Amino acid sequence: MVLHSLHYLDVAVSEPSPGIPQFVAMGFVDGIPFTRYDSERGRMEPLTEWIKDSADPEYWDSQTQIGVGSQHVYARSLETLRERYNQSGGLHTVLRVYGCELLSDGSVRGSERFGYDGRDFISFDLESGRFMAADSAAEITRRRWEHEGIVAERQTNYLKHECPEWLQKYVGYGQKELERKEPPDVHVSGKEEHGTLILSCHAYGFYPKTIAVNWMKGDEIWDQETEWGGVVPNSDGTFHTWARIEALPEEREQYRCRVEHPGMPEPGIFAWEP
Amino acid sequence: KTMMAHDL
Amino acid sequence: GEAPKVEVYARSRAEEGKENILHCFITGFHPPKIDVELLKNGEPMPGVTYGDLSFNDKWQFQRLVYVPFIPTREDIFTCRVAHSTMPEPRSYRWEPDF
Repeated sequence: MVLHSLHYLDVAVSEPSPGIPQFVAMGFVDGIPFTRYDSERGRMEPLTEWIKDSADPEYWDSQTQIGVGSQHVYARSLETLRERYNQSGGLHTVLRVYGCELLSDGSVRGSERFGYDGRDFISFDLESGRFMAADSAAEITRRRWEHEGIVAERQTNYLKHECPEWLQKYVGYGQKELERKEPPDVHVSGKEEHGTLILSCHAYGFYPKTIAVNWMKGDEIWDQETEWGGVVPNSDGTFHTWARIEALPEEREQYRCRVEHPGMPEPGIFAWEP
Repeated sequence: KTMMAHDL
Repeated sequence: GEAPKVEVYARSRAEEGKENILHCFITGFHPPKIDVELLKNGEPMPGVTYGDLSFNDKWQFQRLVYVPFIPTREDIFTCRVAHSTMPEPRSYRWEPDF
């Protein structure tokens, strides 16, 4: 099972629009943003206090170099993919997600995936060790990358060695924020619309994102008639979720909500209290 | 740490 | 083209006169250009902040949009989303749990 993770998201577009620069690269440690490169600022910058305190100026300047270089690579890649797919001008997007995960067994899983205009293009994995092309256009890149044998060498070396070593470094840098446990604040809301009562169990501001929210009717689990929301982020770095059921108004008091979270000493039970 | 993307 | 999915939620359970944050989490859409407005009785609310743009395993984008506010009991709070895949903008009302 995944103990920790470090992954990066690259978004490059052929024509910038408001809120979408030419190129943005974002780093996440266990899902939390901690570094950002942006083509308008042209700088790699910290997004948390723990990474700013622990990194030396060489860390930020070397990655500014890597971000500046990637910015030119994606401009050429976008140009290259436009003809391979026989596409006209306008908004085109190249996406890359790469990183590694430290499993509980001590092993590392790593991958680097490219996408173009919402579909797979090319990917690399530590297990397979080979590039997977999604179509004939990506086969051109796969052939060139496999000949030189050098992309696969650099990719295996980053994903299997560099990435986890930086991840272990990042885990120690922000241990206090990464491993904090903030319990959710739970509230059950009820509204009767058109002869149907809608009960919603809301969970506010919890971290980390693992949580269980389940409705009970008497002694029976009521997951069958339960609609779950996503585990969505708040602006402060905590998460939100809900679990919703419909019920007869006259049976409102037979239902209760059970919530479990690593930040709670005990699982809490809640009900609608109008 | 980031790594640079390769040309396609 | 994929139409966006929209969830609207506050940071904390709503309480009158208490400062809160209204979120609009838009997911599952492509291309990434999207127009998001947070309205109070149909009026744009001040201080709307655009979160950072990310994507999921299916290369579908997502973005958090949020604004500080105080929930009042007799006003209508909505997130309004316009996307090239939608023929007209759609409004998603935030239901306060007072």
